[PDB]
Amino acid sequence: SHSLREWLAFLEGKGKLKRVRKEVDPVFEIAALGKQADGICSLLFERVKGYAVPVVTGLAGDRELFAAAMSVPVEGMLEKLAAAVENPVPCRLVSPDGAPVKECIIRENIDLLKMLPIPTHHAGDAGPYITAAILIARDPDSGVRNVSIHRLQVTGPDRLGILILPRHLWHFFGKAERAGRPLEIALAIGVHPAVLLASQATTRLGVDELEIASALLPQPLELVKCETVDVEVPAGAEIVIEGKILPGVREVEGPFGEYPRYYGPAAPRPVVEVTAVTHRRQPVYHTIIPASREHLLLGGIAREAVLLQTVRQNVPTVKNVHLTPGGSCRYHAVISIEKKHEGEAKRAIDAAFNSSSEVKHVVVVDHEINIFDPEEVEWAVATRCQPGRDVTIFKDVSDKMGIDATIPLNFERISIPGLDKIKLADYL
Amino acid sequence: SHSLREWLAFLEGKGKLKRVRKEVDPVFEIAALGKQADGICSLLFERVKGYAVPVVTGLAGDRELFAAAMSVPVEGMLEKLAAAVENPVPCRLVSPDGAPVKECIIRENIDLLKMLPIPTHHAGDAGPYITAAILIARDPDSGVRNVSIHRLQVTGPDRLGILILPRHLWHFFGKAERAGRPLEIALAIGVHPAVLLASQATTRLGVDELEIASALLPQPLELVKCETVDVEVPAGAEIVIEGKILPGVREVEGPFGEYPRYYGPAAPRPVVEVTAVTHRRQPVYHTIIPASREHLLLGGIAREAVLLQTVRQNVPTVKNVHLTPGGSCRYHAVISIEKKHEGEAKRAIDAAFNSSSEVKHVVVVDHEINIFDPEEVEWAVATRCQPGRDVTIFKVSDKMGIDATIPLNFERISIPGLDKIKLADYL
Ligand SMILES: Cc1cc2c3c(c1C)C(C)(C)CC=[N+]3c1c([nH]c(=O)[nH]c1=O)N2C[C@H](O)[C@H](O)[C@H](O)COP(=O)(O)O
Ligand SMILES: Cc1cc2c3c(c1C)C(C)(C)CC=[N+]3c1c([nH]c(=O)[nH]c1=O)N2C[C@H](O)[C@H](O)[C@H](O)COP(=O)(O)O
Ligand SMILES: [Ca+2]
Ligand SMILES: [Ca+2]
Ligand SMILES: [K+]
Ligand SMILES: [K+]
Ligand SMILES: [Mn+2]
Ligand SMILES: [Mn+2]
Repeated sequence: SHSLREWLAFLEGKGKLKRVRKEVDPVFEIAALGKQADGICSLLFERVKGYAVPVVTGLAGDRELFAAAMSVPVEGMLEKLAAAVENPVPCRLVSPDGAPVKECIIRENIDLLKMLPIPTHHAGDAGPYITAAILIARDPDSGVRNVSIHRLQVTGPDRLGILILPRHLWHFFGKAERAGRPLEIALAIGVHPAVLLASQATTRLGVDELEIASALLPQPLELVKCETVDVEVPAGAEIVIEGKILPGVREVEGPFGEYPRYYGPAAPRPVVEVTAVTHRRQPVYHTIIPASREHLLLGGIAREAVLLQTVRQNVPTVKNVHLTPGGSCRYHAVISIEKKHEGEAKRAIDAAFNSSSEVKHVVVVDHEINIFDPEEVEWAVATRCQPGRDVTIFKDVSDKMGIDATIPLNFERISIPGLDKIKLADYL
Repeated sequence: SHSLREWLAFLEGKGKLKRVRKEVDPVFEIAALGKQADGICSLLFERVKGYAVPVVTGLAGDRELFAAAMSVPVEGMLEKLAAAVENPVPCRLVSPDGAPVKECIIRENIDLLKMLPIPTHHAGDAGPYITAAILIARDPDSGVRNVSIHRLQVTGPDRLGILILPRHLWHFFGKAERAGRPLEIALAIGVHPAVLLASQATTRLGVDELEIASALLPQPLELVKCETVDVEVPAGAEIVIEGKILPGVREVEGPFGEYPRYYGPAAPRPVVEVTAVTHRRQPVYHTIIPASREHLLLGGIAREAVLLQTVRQNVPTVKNVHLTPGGSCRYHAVISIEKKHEGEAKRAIDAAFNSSSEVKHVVVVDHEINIFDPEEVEWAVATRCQPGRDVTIFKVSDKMGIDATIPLNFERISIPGLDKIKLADYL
């Protein structure tokens, strides 16, 4: 119930899952074929050289599918996401007996690369990477639960290197290693997209992203206890890897192809020792190809929800916001307003820059411009921006720019009568 | 030989011409159906309500077809066009006997709307407009020949309103009206796309765009004398309308749906009296739908050729230029350079702004960015522009330059085998 498998069923019946029955190499070929499907359809690789386990990529690659994953029309997606962040819903603990992720359990002679078709994605990558695992951990002093997604380099049979940015997991790990103790974690792979989307919520220090996922789903998310660590994982996941981040240890992780289409450099980083693996009988392995639409939209939609709220606080006339793919759904923002007073553009711009330190470039347009169409936003810039009046620059870590491409308060688009009414097919 | 009719044959055998056998109204419906084919294929309307004459639109709607019209691959289009501008080739004057455009000649009781299926394109338009006529005229003092395309409002049986922007024809007409004389002109409709493309060259004051067209074609363009005016027109055109712009007369022309997807406002403007119409037996009438890909690329390609040359003068490391469709193939420029020294971005920007008054926004990127892909240019701006260092603003329109090149002293991620492996062969 609201598992990856049901999501794959939903995609199949919509003709947005295609299978690939011919054998593929997990080294580069999965990523290469996945890139050609980016944004059009999900691919299920039924034969991966060296493995009985299939690989799925591109579960959702456009805003219509993420809206479907949340049971909303596109129009309501951002508000539904912000409502889930504001009002989390408890998860239900469930028995391990009959939980699909407990069907097979491995505690000895663990070899991750032997069990799982973990791909190698881009040319410069140090080796195979796990890119779609939600990482569940608890604060070792306050006990609160956090979920985030981290790249994990497969460095041995039972060892992973992990990039941890200075956010919540880092805070937890900091506390474990001041006490000289490991931090217990669980990794879950093959979950519903709503759960992945929930793992990208940026919140204050103590809100459990699994509870956010619970609010987005039709029923509460069902959890089960791990075998070897005191952590909870989604009962319906495909695969769970249990382990611990080792105190003090630093090993070289990287380099790795990342979201902005550049390499993340190699450096000494924490290490996870894996103490168990559990999975469904005949699991599906999910990978996210870095810088794909799936990768960009996961974080993007979450950042857009926050951006809409921040901008709406200061500019109640805001109709919509979009973090463009060109900007890695992060650096570039387009904001539509139903403008009433001159001065609204500047306020929307100032608000976008407080949404996150990442936003670098902001364009503001009138409500009738479709901000999801780059050609129409460019047209609005071309015809409605006078740069001496309409451009502000922030100099001083990143420079930033704001562009007011709204019509001044005191421009009708040309059209052809009959164009909705008449179809070229009926005349040929 | 290198007529509109041969061009339509070339499009048919490439599956890029579709015929429309059902009757269509020239008022709005041609434009509406044409807009749905914009950029996919040319349409020949075989039955236009009220007329024996068919209408063709969208002769070329992409850079591949304009390259074919010039007998070049896309990669060489801009250089081939600039070479033709630099080295024009004389036209051949030819006898009126046997010239196809002389087959039928009308000198009396001329009613343009009765003879020709002249469309009404957009809702706000003042009436039917001729949008694909090349206008040939000579300087009444220096005698040099010019070609340009002007919208012509059909205002009576033998009368047209004309928008003339302050460029070469304006200069000529200025001189005719200080002498109190009309300016004799000819309008040709239904020509090969190379000729239309040549009419959009922006040159210094005395180079004959018909000679540019001659250089682009496989053999020199054949011209013939007009019946009632001292002007030359293409022998192979479908239709020629002869006449004169009247000295002093000003009548309201407009409004009209234009290139940037806004209405051009109504105002008092010059007027053409028509003194004759000649055509092929059973002519085809060509219309250009305003703001279509055909409209935008005709002007765009010509402005890109000139822009590449101007920028190359000061920045020999320039690889390519693109005027984006977002900017109406006019306002927004993307310039790729193989950068050697810091400072090349600023020089490319400063040169683009002197190329033409119209360019408003310039982005400079490294040679490996595909400048025809807006998402990849945006990505370059997102990752390689620091606006405190990389944005210059010039203060009629303000202008902005963006340097989105890598600073000199950033590898793009990639997947081995991606050219070699095809999704269709695996599913
Ligand atoms: C969706 C997604 C998010 C990644 C991510 C990727 C994906 C697909 C990759 C797997 C393909 C590779 C890089 N990732 C990392 C990352 N954060 C981090 O600290 N280390 C990472 O390696 N991020 C961002 C991180 O998951 C989010 O910013 C979290 O919301 C942080 O959560 P928190 O606020 O609870 O700490
Ligand atoms: C291709 C094209 C070019 C038009 C044009 C259109 C087309 C389809 C229209 C017909 C559909 C609507 C508006 N047009 C006009 C126009 N120039 C002008 O002075 N008045 C106009 O009405 N332009 C631009 C003009 O033809 C070019 O700038 C010439 O190169 C100017 O030539 P010149 O340098 O010899 O003066
Ligand atoms: Ca503005
Ligand atoms: Ca730069
Ligand atoms: K999170
Ligand atoms: K011209
Ligand atoms: Mn958190
Ligand atoms: Mn000229």
